[PDB]
Amino acid sequence: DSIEDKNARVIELIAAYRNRGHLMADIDPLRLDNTRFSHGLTLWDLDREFKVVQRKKLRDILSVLRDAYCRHVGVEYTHILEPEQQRWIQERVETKHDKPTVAEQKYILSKLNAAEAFETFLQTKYVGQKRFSLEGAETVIPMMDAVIDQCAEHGLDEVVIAMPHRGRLNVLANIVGKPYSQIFSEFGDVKYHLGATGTYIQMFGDNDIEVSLTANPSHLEAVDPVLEGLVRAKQDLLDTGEEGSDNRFSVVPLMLHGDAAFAGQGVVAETLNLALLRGYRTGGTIHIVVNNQIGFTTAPTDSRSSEYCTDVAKMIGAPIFHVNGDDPEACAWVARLAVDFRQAFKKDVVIDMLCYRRRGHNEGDDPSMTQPYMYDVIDTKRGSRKAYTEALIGRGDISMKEAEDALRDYQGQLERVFNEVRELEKHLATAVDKAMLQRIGDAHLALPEGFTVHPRVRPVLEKRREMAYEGRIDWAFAELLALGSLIAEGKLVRLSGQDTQRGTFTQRHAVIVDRKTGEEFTPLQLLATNPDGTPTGGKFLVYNSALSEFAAVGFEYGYSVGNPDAMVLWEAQFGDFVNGAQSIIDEFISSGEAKWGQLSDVVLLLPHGHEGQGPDHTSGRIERFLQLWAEGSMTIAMPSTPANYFHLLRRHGKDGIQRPLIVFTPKSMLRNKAAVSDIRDFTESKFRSVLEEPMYTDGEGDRNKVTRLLLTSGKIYYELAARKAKENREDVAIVRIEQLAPLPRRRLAETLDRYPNVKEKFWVQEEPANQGAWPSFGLTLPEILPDHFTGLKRISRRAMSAPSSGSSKVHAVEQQEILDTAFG
Amino acid sequence: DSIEDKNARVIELIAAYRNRGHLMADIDPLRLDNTRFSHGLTLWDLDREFKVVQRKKLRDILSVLRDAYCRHVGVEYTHILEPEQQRWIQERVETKHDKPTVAEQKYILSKLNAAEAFETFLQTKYVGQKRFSLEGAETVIPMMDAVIDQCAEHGLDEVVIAMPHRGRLNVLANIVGKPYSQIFSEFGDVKYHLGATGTYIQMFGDNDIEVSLTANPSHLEAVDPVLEGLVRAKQDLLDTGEEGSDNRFSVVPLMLHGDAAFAGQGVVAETLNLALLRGYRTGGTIHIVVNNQIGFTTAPTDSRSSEYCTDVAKMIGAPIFHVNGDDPEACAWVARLAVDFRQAFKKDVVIDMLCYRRRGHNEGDDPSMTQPYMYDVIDTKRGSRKAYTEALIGRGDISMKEAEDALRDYQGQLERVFNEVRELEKHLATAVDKAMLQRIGDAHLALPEGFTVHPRVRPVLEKRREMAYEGRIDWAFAELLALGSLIAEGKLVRLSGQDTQRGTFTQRHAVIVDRKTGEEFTPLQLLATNPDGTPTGGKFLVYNSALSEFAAVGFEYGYSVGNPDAMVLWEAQFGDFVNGAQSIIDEFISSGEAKWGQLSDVVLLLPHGHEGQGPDHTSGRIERFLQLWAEGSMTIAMPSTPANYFHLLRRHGKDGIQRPLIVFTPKSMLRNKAAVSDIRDFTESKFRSVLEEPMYTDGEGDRNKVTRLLLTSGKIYYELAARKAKENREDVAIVRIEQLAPLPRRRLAETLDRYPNVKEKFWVQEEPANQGAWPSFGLTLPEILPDHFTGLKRISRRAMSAPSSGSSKVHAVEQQEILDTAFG
Amino acid sequence: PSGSALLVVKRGPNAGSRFLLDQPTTSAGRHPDSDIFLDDVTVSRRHAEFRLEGGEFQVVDVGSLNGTYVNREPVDSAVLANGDEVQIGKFRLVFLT
Amino acid sequence: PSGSALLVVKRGPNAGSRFLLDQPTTSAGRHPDSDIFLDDVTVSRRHAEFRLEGGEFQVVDVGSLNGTYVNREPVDSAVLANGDEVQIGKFRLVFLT
Ligand SMILES: Cc1ncc(C[n+]2csc(CCOP(=O)(O)OP(=O)(O)O)c2C)c(N)n1
Ligand SMILES: Cc1ncc(C[n+]2csc(CCOP(=O)(O)OP(=O)(O)O)c2C)c(N)n1
Ligand SMILES: [Ca+2]
Ligand SMILES: [Ca+2]
Ligand SMILES: [Mg+2]
Ligand SMILES: [Mg+2]
Repeated sequence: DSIEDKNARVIELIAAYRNRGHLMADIDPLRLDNTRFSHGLTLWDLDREFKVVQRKKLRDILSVLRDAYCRHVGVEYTHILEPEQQRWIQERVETKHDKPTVAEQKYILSKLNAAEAFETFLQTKYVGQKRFSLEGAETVIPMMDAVIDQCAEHGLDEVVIAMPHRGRLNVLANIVGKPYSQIFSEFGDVKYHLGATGTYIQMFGDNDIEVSLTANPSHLEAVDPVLEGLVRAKQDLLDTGEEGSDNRFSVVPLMLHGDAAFAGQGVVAETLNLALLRGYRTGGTIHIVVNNQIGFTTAPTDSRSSEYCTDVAKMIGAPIFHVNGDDPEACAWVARLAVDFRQAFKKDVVIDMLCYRRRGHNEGDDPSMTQPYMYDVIDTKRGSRKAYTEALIGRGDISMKEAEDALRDYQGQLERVFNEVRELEKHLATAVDKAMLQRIGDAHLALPEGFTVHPRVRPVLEKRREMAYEGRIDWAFAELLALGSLIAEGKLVRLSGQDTQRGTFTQRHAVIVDRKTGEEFTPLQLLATNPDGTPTGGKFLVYNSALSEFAAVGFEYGYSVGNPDAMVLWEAQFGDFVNGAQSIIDEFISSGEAKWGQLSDVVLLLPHGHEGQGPDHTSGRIERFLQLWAEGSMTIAMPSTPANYFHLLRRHGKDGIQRPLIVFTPKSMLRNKAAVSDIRDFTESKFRSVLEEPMYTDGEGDRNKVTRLLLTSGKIYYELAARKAKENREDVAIVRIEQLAPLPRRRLAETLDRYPNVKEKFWVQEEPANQGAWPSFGLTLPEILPDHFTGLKRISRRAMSAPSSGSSKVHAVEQQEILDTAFG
Repeated sequence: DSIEDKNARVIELIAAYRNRGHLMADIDPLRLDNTRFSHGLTLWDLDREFKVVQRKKLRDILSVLRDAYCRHVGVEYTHILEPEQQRWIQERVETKHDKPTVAEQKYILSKLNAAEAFETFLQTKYVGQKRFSLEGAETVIPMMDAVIDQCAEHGLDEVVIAMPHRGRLNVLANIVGKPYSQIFSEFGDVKYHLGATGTYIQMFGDNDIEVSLTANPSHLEAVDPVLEGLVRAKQDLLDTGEEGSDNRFSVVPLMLHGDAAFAGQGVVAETLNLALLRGYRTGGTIHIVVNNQIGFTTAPTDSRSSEYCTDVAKMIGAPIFHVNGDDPEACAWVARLAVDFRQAFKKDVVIDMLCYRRRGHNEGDDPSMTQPYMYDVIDTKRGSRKAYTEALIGRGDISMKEAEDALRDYQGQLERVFNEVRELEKHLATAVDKAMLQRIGDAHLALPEGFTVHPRVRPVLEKRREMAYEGRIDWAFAELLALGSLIAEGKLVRLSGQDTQRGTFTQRHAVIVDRKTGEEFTPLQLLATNPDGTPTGGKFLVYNSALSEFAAVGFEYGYSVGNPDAMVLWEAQFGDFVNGAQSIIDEFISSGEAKWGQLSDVVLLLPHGHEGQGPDHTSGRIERFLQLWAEGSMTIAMPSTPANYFHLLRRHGKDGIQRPLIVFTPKSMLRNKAAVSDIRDFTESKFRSVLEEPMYTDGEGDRNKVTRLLLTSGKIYYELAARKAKENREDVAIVRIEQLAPLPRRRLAETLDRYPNVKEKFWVQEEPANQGAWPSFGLTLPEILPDHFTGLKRISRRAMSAPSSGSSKVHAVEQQEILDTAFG
Repeated sequence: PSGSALLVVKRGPNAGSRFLLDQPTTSAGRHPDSDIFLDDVTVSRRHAEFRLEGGEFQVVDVGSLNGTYVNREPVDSAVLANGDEVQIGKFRLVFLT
Repeated sequence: PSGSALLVVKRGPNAGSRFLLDQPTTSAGRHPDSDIFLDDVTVSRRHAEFRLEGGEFQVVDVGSLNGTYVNREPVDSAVLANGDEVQIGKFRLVFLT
C-alpha cells in the first residue's frame, strides 16, 4: 500500500462520513442500542497530509468529520439531487462553529426553565394531563423558539404552527405567549384543539413576528394539508410567494409530529408531495418530529420499515437532521440552519428530535408493563434543564452564582403559574346585468396576439360569446359566469381539482393551451381588470391538483380558513372518490365551527348521477353529507339548471357567511339540450331552493288538474318531464328540491299549496332506497310538514350495498322502471 | 495537476456516475426534454491507468460506467443504507452483460406480438376502450412475463398481481392466460374489476407457477394494502415467510401503478411502510410503474414535487430502476434483477417503466388540446413491436426471413382474436364446555419457567383463572374465551390494531412481557396444542399495527380474502379513527361481494360510547355502517354482555359464511361491575339478537305491569336499569337490540308480544338524533313491523354536526336529561 | 396402433391429451383447422408438421417464431424416436411408437 | 415631574405603558408585587432595580437570568441618562428626565 492507496482510502473515508456518519452519531439521549457504536489507514497515517484546495493531516480531517457528523447531530443530505443544496449543507456543517455567547446559553436555559415549570405545574395541579406531558421532550421549546427567532431574523411576517396534543399548552404559554388566565379558564379539554394567535419579540434582534397555531382534531397528521392551505392563503394575501410579487414566502409553516404517526399516516406523503407544486407550495415547511422512540405501547420496529421515522421526507429530497434532545444548543443550532435552508431553497427541512416520554401514555398506565427496558433506563434519566445547567457549570460557561440565579428564576416561574391559576379559580342581489354576461362571453374571444386555439376548443369559445348574447346558457358557462362576475366585483376565486382547468368532461376550458407553443391563456383573468384599465382587486387562481383527495380537500379547507374573503372550490373527478377525503369532511368541514368556532366557506363540487358507468362513477353519497348535516353546519345542493347553479355560487360568495357548500354537479346533464337557461334567469332572478315546471310559472299549465305530485332533485327531472310531455299527462306535476339542506320548509309548503287536488305524493330518486335524499327526507318531511307529507311514499332503485349496479344494461332497465312507476 | 489529482478526480467521477448517472440516462422514449443531455481530466488521461484490485484505463472505466448507468437503465441504489445491498446491485449492474440468445429475443418479440394484436383488436372491435389502452406501454407485458418467469426460476409458488384498469384485459390474456371466450363474454365493464387465477408455464425452464389477479375498485392504489394482506394470508397457509418454517416468502406480490397516482395517493406510503413489519411483511413486493409521463390531462410538474414518480419508495431504502419502455431487453433484464434482489433481501424493488400513452384518456378526448407538444412527438413514434423487430434486423440478431416469420405470427394472432370473438357473438353450536373455559383460564397462569410477570399484570392473570371457574366473566376475558376456544378447535386467529396486544384500555393482555428480560408470552398460543401434545391446527397471530387505518384495514380485508378459514379481526384505537379507512370500507368491505362476488369474513372492532371524552373519542359512526348495509352485505352488532359478544364471535367464525362483521365495542363498560356474565351463559346459551331484562327471563318480574317500553342498544341499558331499580319502576321495561343489522324482525316481534299492556314505545340512544341507530330504525321499524312500531318515538341527544360536545360537563347534563326523559 | 405413432401432452394447458400420427402430413399450430390444435400465444398459427415417409416419423418447423425443440435442442427438422420430447411453444409433447 | 424620571415601554406586550421613578428604590421584575411589573417569562421574579441616590438615576441587576442591558450593552449597574434604552428580558424601556 503506497501513498496512492492511502489517498484513495482518505477520499472514500470522507464520502463514508458524509453519507453514513449519521448512523454512528450519538443522537439517542437514552443510549438504548448498545451495538450502535474505509479502513486501509492506520495510526501511522494520522499525521500524513492529504489534498482537500489545501493539504490537511488525517487527524484534522477526522476531527472535523467526527464533530460534523458523529456527535449530537446526524446529518442526511447526500440523497439530495441538487448539488448546490448538498454544497450549501456540507459547507455549513463542516466549518468550525462559533460557541454560543453566555447570553445565548442563559436564554436557552431560561426557555428550559419555562418549559419544565409549566410541565411540573400541569402534572401536579390536574389529573388526566399525563397523555399531554412534554416531560422528556422539553427541548422542543428552545428549538421552536430558535425557528421563530430565525424567521424574525429574516424579517418574515408570520410563523403558523400545526401540531398534535403533546405539549400543546406548553407551546401556547411559551411560544405563542398566551397568558395562564386564558389557558386555564376551564377544566382532555377543547383547549388542546383550538387555534390561537400571538406576537413573538426577538430577544437579541430588532424584529417581531406573528405566531399562530391552527385548530385540529385528535386524528394525528390530518391537519398537515390544512396548515399548508392556510399558509398559502395568507401568502397570497401578503403578495408573497408563488402568487406574489416577491419570492420571500414570508408566512412559514412549522409542522410538528410524533414518530409513529409521521411514518404511518399516508396524508404525510400526500402533503410532502404538495411542497413544490405551483398550486400548493408554501416555500418550504419546517418539520419537527418529537421522536420519543415510542407510540403509546408500540415499539418503533412495529411502526415503520426503515431506519428513521423521517425517511418518508426522502420522497422530496428534503435534508434531515437527527438531533439529540439532551443537547439544547445543537437543537437550537439545527433549527436556525433549517430556517436558513428553507429561505435559500424554498423546500422542506425535517428535524428529527430524539427524546423520551417520561410518563406513561395516559393516567393509570405503567409503561414498564409493555416497555420495561426503556422505562428502567428513563427512571435513571435526569431532566434536560438540570443536565444543561450542570453541563454549563462543568464547561465553565456559567459560574455557580449564575447557576443559582437560574435555579432562582426556575422556582419563581413555578411559583408564578401555581399562584396565578389559584387566584383565577377564586374569581345583496346575485343577479348581474346583460353587460356583465356579454363581457364574460367577449373575454373568451379576447385572445392574446398570435394565439393559436386548438380547432376543437375554438367552437367552445365562440359558443360562449353566442350564449352570453343569445341565451341557451349551458351549465359549464353558467359556472364561469358566476366565477367571472365575482372576480369583476373584486373577489379572489381559487378553483382546483383533478384535471379541473380543462374539466373532466372536457366542458370547462378555464385555461386554454396554444396549439403551436403550449402557451396558456385564462379568459376569466381578463375580468380582474376594469374597462378603464384599473384592477378590480379580484383574481382567478385555477389549478390542476395532484392525484390526491385527502391532502387536496384538506388544503382547500385550510385555504378558505386562511382567507374568509376568497371563493374556494374543490372539484372531485367524480363524487365517488371524495370518500378518500372522509377524515377532512368529518373532522374539519362538517364540524370545525361547532367544535372550535373555526369557520370555512369551502365549496365541494361532486360530479353525481346514475348513467350506467358503475358504482365508482355514479354517486357522491348525498346520504352521507345529509347525515353529517345539522342546522347551520353546511349548505347542500343539487341544482338542475345552469342559472340556479349560477345564483347558488354568487349567493355563497356574497352572503357574508362562512359555511361550507356541497354541490352534486352533473356529467351527461352538462350537454342535455333541455338543461339550458335564458339571459333573463341571470339578470332578473335569484337562487330558488324549490322549482316548479315552467308550464305553471311561465306557461298555460293548470295546477288544479294535478292529482299526483312527484318530488325530486337533479337530472331525473328532465326524463320525468319528457315522459309527461310524450304521454300528455296534465294530472302529474314534478317539483324539484334544489337545496337539500337546510330543507326549505317555507318555500316547499307554499309550492305544494298551489296543487289543492293532490291525492298522492312521491319522492322520486335514481339512487338506491338506502341512499340519496330518501333516508333523511323520508324521516324528516312527514315530521316537519305533517299536513303536506304524512303518507309520502318512495320511488327509487332497490336498496344496495354499492351506489349502483356494475352493468349499464341493468342501469337502463332500472331507470325505465322508475319512470314507469312514476307514471303507472 | 499531478497523478494524485488525476487519481482523486477518477474516484469522484466513479462516485458521480453511481450516485447521479441515472439523471443522464436515456430513459425517455419520447426524448421530451432537450436539455436532458468530475471534470479535472482530459482526452490525454483516457489511456492512463487507475486503481480499481486491478489497474484500468480511464476509457474502460468510462465505457463500463456509461453502459451501466447512462444507457436505457437509470439505477438508483446509493441511498440504500445496507452496504451489502449496494454491493449486490453494483456488482450485477457494472459487470459485462451476456447478450440474450436469439430464442430469448424471439420470445420477447412473441410477447410484443401478443400485446399489440390484443390492443389492435380491443381498439378496433369496441367503442369506449381508449381509456384502458396499453398502446405505447406494451413492453409491460414482456416485463411482467420476465418477473413471473424469474419467480418460477426460483421455484416459487405463486405471483399475485394488483393493478389499475390500463391494460388489464391484455394482462388477463397474455399473463394470467385466460381465453378470449371468457374475457369477451359481455359488453367500462365489471371485467376490469374482477379477480382471476391461472397457471404460468416456463418457456425455457422446467417449472410452473400460479398467477392470480386480485379484484379492485376504480380508486387508484386502494387495492395496494389489500394485495399485501392477501399475499400474507397465502404465505401463512403455505408455511412460508414470517409465520412459516422457511424464509422463501414463496407467494410474490406484483404491484402495478400509474405515475400520477403512485406519487399522489397516501395509501402507497402506508403500504410501503408495512414492507418489513413482522405482522405485515410479504418478503418484498415487485413494483411496476407504467410511467406514461401524464395523468389524464395533468403534466408531471403538477402531480409531484420530486424528480421521479417513484421517489416515495426511498421511504424504505428500496432500489429503483428507471427503464426505457422502447428497450424490451433492458425491461426484461431489470425485471429479472428485481426478482433476484427481492429473493436475496426480502425487500421491495421499484421498476419505473418510462413509456407513453398513444391515445387520449378516453373517447372524445383529443389530448393535443392540453398537451400539444407531447402528442405532436407521440404522432411520430413507431410502435414497440415494429421498432424492436427493426432493431433485431439492424443488429443482425435475426434474418429477414425470421422477421417475416414474426410479422406472420403477428397477423395470425390478430386473425385469431378477431375470429374467436366473432364466433362467440353468434353463440353448529357456539357454546363450549366448562373444561374449555377452565383450560383458557389455566393458560393465563401456565407461565414459562422463570418468567417474571409485571406486578400490575399478575392480578389480571389470576382474575382470569378465577373467572373461568367462578363466573362474573368480564368483556375482555369473554373475547379471549371466544378466540381461545376457536384456536383449540383448530382455527387460525389473526388479531391486530393499534396497541391491540395489551389493549388501548389496558384490558386485553393477549401478549405479556417479562419484567426483567422483555421476553414475550402469549397465553392463548397454548390452546394450539391439545392436552395429548398433538397440534390442534390452530394458531394465535396477534400484533400491534403501524399507526395506520387505511393500509391496516385494507390488509386485514385482504388477509380474510386470502384465507376464508381464518378468524380475522382489526381493532380501531377508538371507532372515531376508522373514517381514515373509509375508502376500504366503501370500496371493499361493504360492497365487494355484490360488485365482484369477492367474499370476506373480516371483523372490525370499533370502541364506541358517550363518556364525555369529546367528538373523536365517542363514536364509531353506527349510522354510517347502517346506511351502507343492504341484505346479506354485513352483520352489524353492539353487544351489551360479555357472553353475548363471545357467542357473536364464535358464530361468525363457525357459521361457514364469509360476511364482514362490524362490532361497536365498549370502553368504560369493560370495567362496569353489572356488565359481567355467568359460566352458564357460555356453556348453555347462544347469540341473542334481542335481550330482555333478567327479571323477566330469570327473576320474579311481571311483564303485564309494563306500560312503557324502552328499546335500546349498548352500555346505556345499565344506566336505564340502575334508575329503574332505584325508583322501583315495574311499569317500565328495557329491551336491547344486540344485532343492529340484519334487523332481527322475528325475535323483536316475539319479545314485544310478551308485553300486552304497552301504551308507548321509545327508541333510547346516547347519540345525537341524526346519528346512532335512530335515522335507520326510525324509518325501517314502523314499515317492517307496523303492528308494533307505528307511533315509535325517539329519546336521544339533540342532532349535532359532530359525534358529541367537546365538554364532559355538557355530556353529563345531556346523559342525565336522556334518563330523566326515559322515566319522566 | 399398427405402424402409427402417438403424441401425448406432458406440459401445457391440455396435459394428458393424445394425438394420433398415421397420415402423411399432420399439422401442429395455433390455427383452429390444425390437425393438432395447440392453443397458446407461444405457438404460431402455422408452427410445425409431423411428416410420415416410409417408416420414419419426422418433425419439421414450418416458419414459427419460437421454433421447435427435440429433447431440449432446436431443430429445423428431426427424425423422431420412441420417448422423444417435442416442444412447440410452451407445450411439451412425448412421441411414442 | 420635579426631580422625577419616566420609563416608557417601547417594545413588549404592554408597549406605551409609563412608570414613574421618584422613590429611592423602584423594583422591576416578574413578581406581581414589583413596582414595575414586567410580565414575560424572559423576566426573572426579581430582575432589576431603579435606584435614585442624590441626583443620579441608576439601573442595577439583582440576580436575573437574562441580565439587564443599557443601549444594547450588558451591565451589572449603570447611571442612566435621558433617552437611554433599558432592556429587561424582551422588554425595551426608554428612560426620560
Ligand atoms: C389517525 C389517528 N389514529 C389513531 C390515534 C390514536 N392515538 C393517539 S396517540 C397514538 C400514538 C401516537 O404515537 P406518536 O405519533 O409516536 O406520538 P406520541 O404520543 O409518542 O408523541 C395513537 C395511535 C389518533 N389520535 N389518530
Ligand atoms: C383515487 C382516485 N382518484 C381519482 C381517480 C380518477 N382518475 C382516473 S384515471 C386518473 C389519472 C391517472 O393517472 P396515472 O396514475 O398517471 O395513470 P394513467 O391513467 O396515466 O395510466 C384519475 C385522476 C381514480 N380513479 N381514483
Ligand atoms: Ca359564504
Ligand atoms: Ca363467518
Ligand atoms: Mg412517539
Ligand atoms: Mg400516467
